[PDB]
Amino acid sequence: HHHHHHMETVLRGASMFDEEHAFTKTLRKFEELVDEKYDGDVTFDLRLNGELGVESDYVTFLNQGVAIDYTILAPSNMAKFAPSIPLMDMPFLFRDLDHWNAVLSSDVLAPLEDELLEKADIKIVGYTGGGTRNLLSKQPVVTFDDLKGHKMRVMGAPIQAQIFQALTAAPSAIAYNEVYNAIQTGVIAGFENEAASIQNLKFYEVAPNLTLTRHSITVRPIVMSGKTFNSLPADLQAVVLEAGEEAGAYGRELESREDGVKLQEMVDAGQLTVSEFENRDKMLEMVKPVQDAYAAEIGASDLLEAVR
Ligand SMILES: O=C(O)[C@H]1O[C@H](O)[C@@H](O)[C@@H](O)[C@@H]1O
Repeated sequence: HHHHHHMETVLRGASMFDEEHAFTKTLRKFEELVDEKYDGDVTFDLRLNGELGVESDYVTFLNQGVAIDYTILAPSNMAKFAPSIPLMDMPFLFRDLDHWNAVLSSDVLAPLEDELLEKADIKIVGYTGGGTRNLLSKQPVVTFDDLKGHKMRVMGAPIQAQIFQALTAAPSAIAYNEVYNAIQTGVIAGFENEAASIQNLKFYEVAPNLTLTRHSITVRPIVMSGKTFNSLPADLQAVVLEAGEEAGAYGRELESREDGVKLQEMVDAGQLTVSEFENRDKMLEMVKPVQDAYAAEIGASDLLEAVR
């Protein structure tokens, strides 16, 4: 029971997935690298399989500085604590992987890291992600006629609902751990997610029809509570930032390389049917007003123009 005051220091992590998912692997890499790098003693306790809840729970735990010390979070699950951060990977922000990589290779997102630390007391220590989010539905959704009134779950950040509303869908901010039942029960017709998570949590079992809208390439900060990070000795702080940066690089190389491979695994196994969306690129014009308005409201117009 007896730990070092800021014998050993124990850092508690959370993941929604098992050991086979890129986020869990990224967190294990983080732990490995801190151990390699730190001339000192630290113990990591990673609680997997959503034992400690979902991201919407984790973010409040980190803001409070209790329960868990580190995890990975989607920007669009952080909006209640930092209204600007969902800009980081909002729908249709990135053109392709090359664009996404150019961003993560800079420090252009810095203003958003700063807001998260200031407003939410959550420290970004690296960036993983690299999955491509597509529509996943009970029945095929392949035209704008199909999309009109399409009931779908979105993450809670306002920008998510605003985007899909502009595409004429009917979004619903339903908890991630309630999606499978909500589809199975017909409350909604589908949701949207990347390959790795669809496969790992078996969402194809209730929603076997995937539409290649390719509307998000994920940016997934590796995060530590500000309360924990700021308490750590100065040398361990610096190690955590180095390990986080390297773990993020590892995780996003991993997920981005495996995304298409996993779509193919699910097709080959008869689990998914994959279809293109007719006139998909019309989507880009339709969502531009919503993107611009959001950026303007949070005073991030210049940040968005740079990214584009
Ligand atoms: O849609 C979601 O809530 C989740 O989807 C996927 O599991 C991941 O991108 C995760 O970071 C998100 O929180």
